[PDB]
Amino acid sequence: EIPLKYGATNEGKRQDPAMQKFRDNRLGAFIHWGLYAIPGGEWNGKVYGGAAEWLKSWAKVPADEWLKLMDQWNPTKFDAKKWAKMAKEMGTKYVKITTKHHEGFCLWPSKYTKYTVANTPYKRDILGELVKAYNDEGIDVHFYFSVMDWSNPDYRYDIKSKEDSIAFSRFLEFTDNQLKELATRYPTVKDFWFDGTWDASVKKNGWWTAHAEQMLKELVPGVAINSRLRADDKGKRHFDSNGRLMGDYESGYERRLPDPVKDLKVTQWDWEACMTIPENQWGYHKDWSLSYVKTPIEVIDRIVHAVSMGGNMVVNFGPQADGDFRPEEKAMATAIGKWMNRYGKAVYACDYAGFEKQDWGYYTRGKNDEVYMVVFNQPYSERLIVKTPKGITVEKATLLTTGEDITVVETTRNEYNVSVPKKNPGEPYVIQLKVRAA
Ligand SMILES: COc1ccc([C@@H]2N[C@@H](C)[C@@H](O)[C@H]2O)cc1
Repeated sequence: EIPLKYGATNEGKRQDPAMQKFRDNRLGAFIHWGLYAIPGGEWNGKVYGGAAEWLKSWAKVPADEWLKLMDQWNPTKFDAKKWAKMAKEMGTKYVKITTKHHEGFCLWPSKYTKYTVANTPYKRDILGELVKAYNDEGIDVHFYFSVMDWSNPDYRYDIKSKEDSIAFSRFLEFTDNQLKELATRYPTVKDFWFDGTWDASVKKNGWWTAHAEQMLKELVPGVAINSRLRADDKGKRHFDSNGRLMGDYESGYERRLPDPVKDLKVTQWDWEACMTIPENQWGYHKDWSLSYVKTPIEVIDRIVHAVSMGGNMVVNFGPQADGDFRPEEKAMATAIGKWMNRYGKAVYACDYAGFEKQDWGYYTRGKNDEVYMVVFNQPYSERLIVKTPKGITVEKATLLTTGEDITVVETTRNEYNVSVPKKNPGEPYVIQLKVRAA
């Protein structure tokens, strides 16, 4: 048992109302919007296949020159109420917003740097307007923040000297000032999601990560903080050197979700996956033909998969420079919202059901012991196998959308065949089980 000043703070899941709301939300959207939306992955006639929000790096653009993009920041089609409506229709319960990405351009009028929205033709506090607009739709708002900041010369990747070390303290101070500003200007914020905390400079200053979490929790009651912020005394990140989760929930599973058979350990803590629609574009990139683009059913599968394992899923959007959304993204949000509007009773406020995974899809459990079968792979057998845990029996099955009764047959001791519906629903669909325990 290694002793640590800056390791894990929670032991187990938070059960306060604010974390319960975080959890019960389940479905969110991510907004990556920044100066990178203007060049859209293209610099001086070259289209880069890398993530558009890292274009500064790929095209080796100097900061002075990258930040001059502020002169072009004027999203005349931007309308916060329209964004909030789109989110509401999609069925999202929260939105995570890049307040500042690695480039260091702030979407709120920070007084601690001139690289902000206030110094652009558009002038307006984009972040403030989104906060209000989402909140008026009853949508929670979470703040992405990049500690790594390519706009501030005090930033260091490592500390190799007194001069580094001095510069970096000033950088941490600046960072604290920005975070305080965010927390006080936008007091309805429910979460800070840190990024760009993997450099040796940050790993060598875990104390700062614990301080940042504490400071923010003091300023914003109930706020959630992600694991990626956090490094312990030994520089170990996400989980401390005793294997205990730091922050309030695990943030990962960006490429791959936990395996539904081998990774059941995740059910023991809150966690949240965030995904891109293309393979790896978060900011707006003009050419989506460069990588595979997920269809709505692929995305819905991922959303349900996360909830079936006690996790939230967040779907990313990279708005256009003009302040509108590209057609693929509007289509995606609409598809998802139609599906959520028929089947969201099996997503919202649901969790791990404790049933052995089957090939036809996923189980989720409702707040009142409902067990939902979410079918993504329709068996030619027309039989959906359900293997119950010891002492559990299935008393009824019902098609969620129509209420029709669905036949359940016991095949052996802890096992049933739940028939598919009389008419193929033609999309992923839900059957609700009434189950009874000894
Ligand atoms: C493997 O290196 C990285 C570094 C930064 C990222 C950033 N985290 C995502 C959520 C976006 O903000 C992306 O640019 C992704 C991968």
